Amino acid sequence: PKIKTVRGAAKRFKKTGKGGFKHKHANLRHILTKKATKRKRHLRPKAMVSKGDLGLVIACLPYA
Amino acid sequence: GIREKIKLVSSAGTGHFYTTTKNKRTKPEKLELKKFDPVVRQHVIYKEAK
Amino acid sequence: IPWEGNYSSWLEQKDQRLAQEASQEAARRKSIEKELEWVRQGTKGRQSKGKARLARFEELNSTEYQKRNETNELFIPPG
Amino acid sequence: TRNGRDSEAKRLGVKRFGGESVLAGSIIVRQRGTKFHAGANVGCGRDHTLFAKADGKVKFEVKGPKNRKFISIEAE
Amino acid sequence: TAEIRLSDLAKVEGGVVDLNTLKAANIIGIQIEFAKVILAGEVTTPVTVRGLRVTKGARAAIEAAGGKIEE
RNA sequence: UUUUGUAUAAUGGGUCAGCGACUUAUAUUCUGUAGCAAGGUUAACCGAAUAGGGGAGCCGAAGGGAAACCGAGUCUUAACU
RNA sequence: CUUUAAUGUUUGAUGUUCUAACGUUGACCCGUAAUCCGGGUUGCGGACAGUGUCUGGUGGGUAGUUUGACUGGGGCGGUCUCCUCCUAAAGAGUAACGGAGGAGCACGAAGGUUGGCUAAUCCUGGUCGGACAUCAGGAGGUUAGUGCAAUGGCAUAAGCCAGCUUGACUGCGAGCGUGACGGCGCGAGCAGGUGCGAAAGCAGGUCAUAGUGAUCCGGUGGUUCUGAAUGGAAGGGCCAUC
Ligand SMILES: [Mg+2]
Ligand SMILES: [Mg+2]
Ligand SMILES: [Mg+2]
Ligand SMILES: [Mg+2]
Ligand SMILES: [Mg+2]
Ligand SMILES: [Mg+2]
Ligand SMILES: [Mg+2]
Ligand SMILES: [Mg+2]
Ligand SMILES: [Mg+2]
Ligand SMILES: [Mg+2]
Ligand SMILES: [Mg+2]
Ligand SMILES: [Mg+2]
Ligand SMILES: [Mg+2]
Ligand SMILES: [Mg+2]
Ligand SMILES: [Mg+2]
Ligand SMILES: [Mg+2]
Ligand SMILES: [Mg+2]
Ligand SMILES: [Mg+2]
Ligand SMILES: [Mg+2]
Ligand SMILES: [Mg+2]
Ligand SMILES: [Mg+2]
Repeated sequence: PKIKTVRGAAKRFKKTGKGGFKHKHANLRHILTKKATKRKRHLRPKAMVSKGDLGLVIACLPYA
Repeated sequence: GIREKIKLVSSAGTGHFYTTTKNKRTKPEKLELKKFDPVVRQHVIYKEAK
Repeated sequence: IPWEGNYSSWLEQKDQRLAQEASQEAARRKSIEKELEWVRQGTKGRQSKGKARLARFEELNSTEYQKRNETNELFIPPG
Repeated sequence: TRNGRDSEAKRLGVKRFGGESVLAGSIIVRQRGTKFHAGANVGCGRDHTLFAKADGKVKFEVKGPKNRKFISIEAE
Repeated sequence: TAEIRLSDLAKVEGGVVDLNTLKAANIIGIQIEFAKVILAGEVTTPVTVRGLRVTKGARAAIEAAGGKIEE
């Protein structure tokens, strides 16, 4: 049987040119008024997954 | 807590608004300031809204 | 509250409503005393004490609006 | 027992010491008050943190009529 | 939609490049409707692209060999 | 065997002989080795059939962006030194 | 067009009457040599009762489960996130049901500039007035003050007093600090507009450190980015926000 991908993860990480994964920053969904504009704008661009958590992601998306 | 969120709608007709907290009890008067509107790229007057 | 009739008929219904609300208030007060005594009682061994009962008592601590201005005799300082 | 709570450590202190070559913008000291005042070629943030304003060498000095410690960056 | 390498234009047909003549040489999928020619390979022959969306960089390379890009 | 730690008065075993526990499809990643090499390889199936056909298809040679889209660049942005 | 006053007239409700649906665990006859069942006459009810679908109430009668952790054994008691000091051994970090205190905010000015000013306490004199109110001059030297705990700061004031004000701006960001990660913090400088000042300049909130909550699901504005034959639309996506 082919490995079933974790469908939740395929909605949050996208592969890149070299082999790293790109994800979206958290803390940008709701009650933001207390957050400084500097903090809001620094979370807008998409980030890349760190070193420690890379192992747990390749497990979830074998085919991606 | 007695300060409740308000939004400062713009006055250039575009859809753009800031948000802040205002004491609706001791300041019943509405706010209006001069803020930047990045749609028309000008310093226009921002009036108080819902 | 919509009432169909005249002022004289509606005034009695208004008074009845106030009397019933005061009676229900007193009943709720007495219930709160009775449950507070049980909350403050002991434990009697290694037994329950009823977390569900505690939650019910905590829920029973609600609030109601006293009639905003049942204003009474004003003040006039003679000179 | 009533007490028994505490706050996370804020990790303040001197991050770069004397004679250390820094790059522009690097933090020199994380501060609560102003124990170290801003000399030439350094800044002062809202958190009273002293950040480098030009790459060089860190130099602690005691200039001033009240003997208050100053940090300034030599240009190298 | 599918990419097209520049080098792939040498395996197509007697000169014309088109959606049907691209997929008749197993360069693109059968159900690929749109395509775009990319500066990735090298060409020498005078290929005439029938209808496609060759880029700005690759257009200056097709005509260099002697091609023609019409619609 | 389990433990910080056992001659331990902690566990197991009366003794011999026979049996008794990391395996098997499929899929994916890495390593070694072998074949070809900007190419590599077939599946079902056909077949006097471990040959030979079958290139449907899969991976790779191009990336960026949520997407249209652009393209060795792209996204952000009114625009980037 | 206005009030109503009538007779027709459709519908709705509340009733009374009837017989033909339906009930009969009333009587008689037949199948039949059968207190079952069926059929036929005859009464008694009768559009009720009863059953089917939908629906509100009740329902431990029955069934499926839940009922946290730390803990000088468990239970009872206390506690669970954030800030300040000490323990903490002169970098950073460092435990216990160790020793002491706070937070779940506030402010369209208590924010930004430009001007100006500098406290607590004590003494002498003086109308009501004293131990202490306001005035005068001497010692004084921060024992003062900070919007709210404590520590570190503050005279160039970060404390006090006024003018004009909205930078409590939009897009970015060299480079660093701290985290296992999620994340959090500091930031010169660049571009577009802006306030204060004669300018040099300062301003991307408040002397700093607490004043908080991921994801999912959904709500409200903007944007043809997408739109399942095509044109639209619904629904998604992106930005702002709840
Ligand atoms: Mg959103
Ligand atoms: Mg093919
Ligand atoms: Mg061991
Ligand atoms: Mg033991
Ligand atoms: Mg021994
Ligand atoms: Mg033994
Ligand atoms: Mg023995
Ligand atoms: Mg045992
Ligand atoms: Mg034994
Ligand atoms: Mg691509
Ligand atoms: Mg039960
Ligand atoms: Mg079960
Ligand atoms: Mg326990
Ligand atoms: Mg030490
Ligand atoms: Mg230390
Ligand atoms: Mg202030
Ligand atoms: Mg000043
Ligand atoms: Mg100030
Ligand atoms: Mg403060
Ligand atoms: Mg359509
Ligand atoms: Mg939408």
